[PDB]
Amino acid sequence: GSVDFAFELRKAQDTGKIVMGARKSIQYAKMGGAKLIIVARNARPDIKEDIEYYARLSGIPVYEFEGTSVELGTLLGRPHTVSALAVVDPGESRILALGGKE
Repeated sequence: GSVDFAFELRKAQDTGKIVMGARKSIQYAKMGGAKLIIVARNARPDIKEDIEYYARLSGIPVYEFEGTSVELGTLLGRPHTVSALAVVDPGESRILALGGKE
């Protein structure tokens, strides 16, 4: 329902904690220390399938971002292309409403 997403990411990184990176998102999904993991649809197939498969069995919901790694990186505040990010603490932001189970 016209989910902004931008305000939720900046509020989650300022109040809570956000772990940006393709390889770091797999390590957090392996042990099970993340609330919500967001993956970019324009990222690599092996990166998206490894994070989704490892997050499914551990018990962490995944949200497919409606855009690209360039827009996700520019939106978070980093000049590099972000393929995947692991949200450990939501805090004040309503990031769990975008794809945190229904």
